[PDB]
Amino acid sequence: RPDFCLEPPYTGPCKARIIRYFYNAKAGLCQTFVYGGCRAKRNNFKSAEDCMRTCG
Amino acid sequence: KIVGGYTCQENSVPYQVSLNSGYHFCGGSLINDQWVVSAAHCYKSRIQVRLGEHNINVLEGNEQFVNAAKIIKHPNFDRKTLNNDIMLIKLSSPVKLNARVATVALPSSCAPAGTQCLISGWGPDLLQCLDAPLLPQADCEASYPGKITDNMVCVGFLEGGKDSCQGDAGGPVVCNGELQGIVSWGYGCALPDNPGVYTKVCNYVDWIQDTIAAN
Ligand SMILES: [Ca+2]
Repeated sequence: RPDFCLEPPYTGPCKARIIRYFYNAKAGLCQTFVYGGCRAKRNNFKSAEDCMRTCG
Repeated sequence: KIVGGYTCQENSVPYQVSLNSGYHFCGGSLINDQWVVSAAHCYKSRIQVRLGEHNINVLEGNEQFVNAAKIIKHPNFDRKTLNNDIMLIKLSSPVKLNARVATVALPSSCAPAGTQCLISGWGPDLLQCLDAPLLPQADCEASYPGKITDNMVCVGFLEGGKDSCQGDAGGPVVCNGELQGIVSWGYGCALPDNPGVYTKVCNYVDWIQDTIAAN
């Protein structure tokens, strides 16, 4: 599993409120988190399918 | 939510709008019956504008729902540095202005540091308000070394405690009845030595007027 898949979700400095998906290792699946709108890290997906395919 | 803030008196911020694409994701300001100003990092190909709102989760009766026809971000927007984080939105049709839906004035000039301003946004989900001063540019630059441009301004308190947060971006910072800032970014929210950074609107009045007239 890629290392960026083990990093915690990164909200970012921007203050938009955008719901994204991230792979939660502790849980073993993709969950949603609030993305600020800029400077997204890799563990940030627009859908669960992409998240599960990439980090699953 | 806006930390250290207070619930705004019902419809006391009539220029405030909600940007919706299935759910609330950003704020905005109505500068005229057909144009809204917000942040460029709030961009989405399809946006619905909701005006006359207080409780964002309940249909209260005075709300107007209008789809955006044109979304124009500043040609010099940088998604990494966030310089020129401003965007203009033209509505599908002109809205009905009333006591619950009104426009806010563009700045006459750039407000000086120390000027007390009102920040608002949503983060029942009611509109939140916050009274905070424009901070000196040197205090801003010192909080975010090498990250502040001439198009940004810091508003808030260097001791944290009060700040705008996620869900507020694009929202207004009104000082003396003039729109002087747009909620943009910061490191965390209400963090000491890290006050919110906002887009300095006085630097864009001409761009704003030129764009509106041409569209
Ligand atoms: Ca409502």
